[PDB]
This record gives sequence, C-alpha cells and structure tokens, in this order.
Amino acid sequence: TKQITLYTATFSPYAHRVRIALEEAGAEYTTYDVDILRNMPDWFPLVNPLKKIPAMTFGGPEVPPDQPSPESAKIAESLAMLEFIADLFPDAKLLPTDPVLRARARTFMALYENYVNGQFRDVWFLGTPADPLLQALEMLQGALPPDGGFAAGEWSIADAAVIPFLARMFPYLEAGLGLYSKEDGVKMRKAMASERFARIRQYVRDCRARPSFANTWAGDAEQVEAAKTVPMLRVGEHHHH
Amino acid sequence: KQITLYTATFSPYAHRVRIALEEAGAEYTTYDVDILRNMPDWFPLVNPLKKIPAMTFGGPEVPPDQPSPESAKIAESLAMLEFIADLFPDAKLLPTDPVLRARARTFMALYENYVNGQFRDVWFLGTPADPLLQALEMLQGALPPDGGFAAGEWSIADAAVIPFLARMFPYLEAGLGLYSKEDGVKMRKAMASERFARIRQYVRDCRARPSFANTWAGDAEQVEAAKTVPMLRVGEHHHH
Ligand SMILES: [Ca+2]
Ligand SMILES: [Ru+3]
Repeated sequence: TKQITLYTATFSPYAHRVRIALEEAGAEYTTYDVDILRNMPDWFPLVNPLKKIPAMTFGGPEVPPDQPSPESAKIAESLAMLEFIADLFPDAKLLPTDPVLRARARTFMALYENYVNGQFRDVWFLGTPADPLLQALEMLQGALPPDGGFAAGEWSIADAAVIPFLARMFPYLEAGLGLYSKEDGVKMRKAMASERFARIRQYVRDCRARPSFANTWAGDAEQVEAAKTVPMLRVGEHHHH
Repeated sequence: KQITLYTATFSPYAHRVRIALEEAGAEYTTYDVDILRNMPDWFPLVNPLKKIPAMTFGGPEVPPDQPSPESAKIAESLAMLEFIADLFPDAKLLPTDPVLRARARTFMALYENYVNGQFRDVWFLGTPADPLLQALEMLQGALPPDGGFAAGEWSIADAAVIPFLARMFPYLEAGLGLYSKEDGVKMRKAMASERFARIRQYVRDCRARPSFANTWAGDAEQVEAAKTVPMLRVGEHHHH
C-alpha cells in the first residue's frame, strides 16, 4: 500500500517505459510532470540527484509531489524501476517465471540498451549516419520470436523498455524531426516500411494495441509537438556525411 | 542442466559472470576464446554478436568447441547475472526486499550508463580524466557511506562493477591505456586521495571475497593479458 510517485515528462521515452509497466501492474500511482530541460524545480534534486526524468519516490508519508518527503525511497534509472515494479506486483506476472524465458527478457533489454539506444540518440541528436542504426534494429528484430508474440513470448517489462523508442521513431520520421540529413530520413522511412522490417512493425503494432500503451501515449501529433520543445532538437539544423 | 561460460582473462564482462557463478556455488565449465585476434568459426553459434562472454545452458554434454544446437544460448553479461540469481535462489545473489533489490539494479545502471563509457573514452581515446573521476565520485556516492556492498549485503551489483574497478589500479600502475603520463599521475593521485577513500574500501571488500580471488589471475598476469587487447594499443599514448 506504499505510495508510488513517478516524475515524468511527455517527451521522455524513459519515463514512458515506467508508465507502461505501472499500467500493466494494475498499480495505484501518481504522476507529476517536470519541465526538466527548460525549468527544473529547485526541489527536483531531492527526488533524483542525477537531475534526470524519470524519478520515482516510494513509500513515506503521503505528500504533494512538489514537497517530496525525506522518508520516501528515491529510485533512479528506468530499467531499475521496471524490475522494481515486477518485484512489487508478482501476481501481475510482469516477467516470466521460467529462468530461460526471464533471461530472454533481460537479454532483449540489454541488446536495446547497449546497441540500439545510443544509435537512436546519435542519429537524432547528432545526425550521425543512419545505416548503423538500421543494422542495430535488424539485430534487435532478430531476437524476437519469429512467429509473433513479445520479446520473451508473453508480454514482459522487456517490451515496456523498448516500445517507447520504436513507437516514437515512425511519427518522428514522418514529421522530419531530428538532425540527420534529408537523404538519411528518406533511407530510414523506406527501410522501416520495407519487407526487411516486417517483424518489427508487427511488434510495434502488438505493443501499441495494448491498453498500457494507449493510456500512456499522448497521440502521435501530441508526442511530435512535445518533441519539438526539446532544445537538442534544434529546428533547421542538419548534419551531413 | 550444464552451464558453459565462454571467457577470456582480460575481459571484465566475462569476469562479472565468473564471480557470480562462484558466489552461486554453481557447477560450470569455462572455455577461453581468443575473440579479439583469432575467433573460431563456430563461435557465432554460441553468440551471433561475436562477443565474450557467451553462455550455453542445458542440452547434451558436448565439448565447448562443439556446441549443441539444443542448448539455450544466453547473451549479455548483465542478463547472465540476473539468470544466475534466478537459477540459484538459495544463494541470495539479490536481496529479497524490493527496495534493496532496486538499489542493486540502480547501481548496475549507474555503472553502465555513466561510468563505463568514461573508462572507455579515457583508456581507448585518451580523453581527459576529469569526467571519469566525476563519474566515479557519483558511483561512490551511491554506496552506503558507512560500509557494505552496493545493496548492503553482497549482490550481483558488486559482481557487475568490481571487474572494472579492480582493473583500474594495476592498469594505471602499468601505464596501460591511451591517456598521457600526466593524466595517469593525476588519476593515480586522485584514487589514492581521501576523495576516493570509500571506493577503495569497496574494492578491498570485493577483492577479499573468494569469488574474486578464484577468478583473478593476479595483477601482473591481468596486466599482461590486457596488453594483448588491440584497442589498448600497448606503447601508445595520446597527448592533449
Ligand atoms: Ca532469431
Ligand atoms: Ru573490451
């Protein structure tokens, strides 16, 4: 019955991970928006000294989110939060019970974190070449079960970890958001619509169809608008190679 | 079910998993792979990513250089750590309390997300050491200040991190890595200063456990194995 408060921002795929998991858990929780990139509140380092979103408080006396209590546990890092929610709500089966299937989930999260996430960041924020991102996405696609289903078969926190980024890619590309070149925008849009990426399109549709996604997504147009507020997405700048 | 870990002495990522297997009291086989200079043509059958460590689980007992298509192939060292914890619950490789478990997962993410890349920049590119020392101070601050491991009791979080911290000191003393002598001196002084007393206690506490002693070749031996790593460019240093 200990309280959960998630500090969030609409643009953030990392916060989105945790909202998805909390929905799948059936948890009671509070969200509180934080303008982390333009106007961080003076109290925010009390809930996350790293000064990043998401931040989570757990337990302690019930207080307004902008008056955080010293008594609540302060939990940082979205993948730690995903495992925490699985630990708190074992009856929700947010991970498999079989160790090998659980490892498929953990491996999928590590493949995304270690080989895809940095490519999304670099292509979008630095305009680095798109081909290494497409290669890493093909690798990640290859880890999915071939016939359908989610990363570990049944839905798990591995799918909460990955869908926020994949689901943003398609509308961001269509809206021309990102510092990559025109040439690489075309390349990416064609690749992601090609037979090469049919399996990951099915995966994105299957994850997006769940209520946990519908109830935590502002809508494509609204997410695009939130992304336009991000200082690092400098409108009118592109990098070419 | 059998466990085989494909390993290499120089590798801190493989080292993570050896430590956890020792703490679990698991029965397992290790098999060295010259992954950076002479990868066997069968190795992509155990890990298509072509990285160490690799792990097979179950299947028929076969020699490690003839892996079975029937064994489960597990990739990524942190996934292996959580796997071992799931396989050996009586070994208590994670806390049982959710908040203490989250401390362990957070500590692992802090290392992966903030510290490892700084070690890579400094050792492989010779970029300035100050951001690395800053990141190490942050990680140090996540430890319980008065003593203990990352989550209190020992856990896989400490398996995840000690291979990298333990290599830092003898690599610095050997001058191995692309950083300049000037930054080498600076790092050695900083890591001996009261600024970093807490992380020195942490390294001592982790190194003192049998799981470290039994998976460490010795400082001089580990330095010699690291000199075989192409990206450490033995004899080479970048300046300013
Ligand atoms: Ca496959
Ligand atoms: Ru390496």
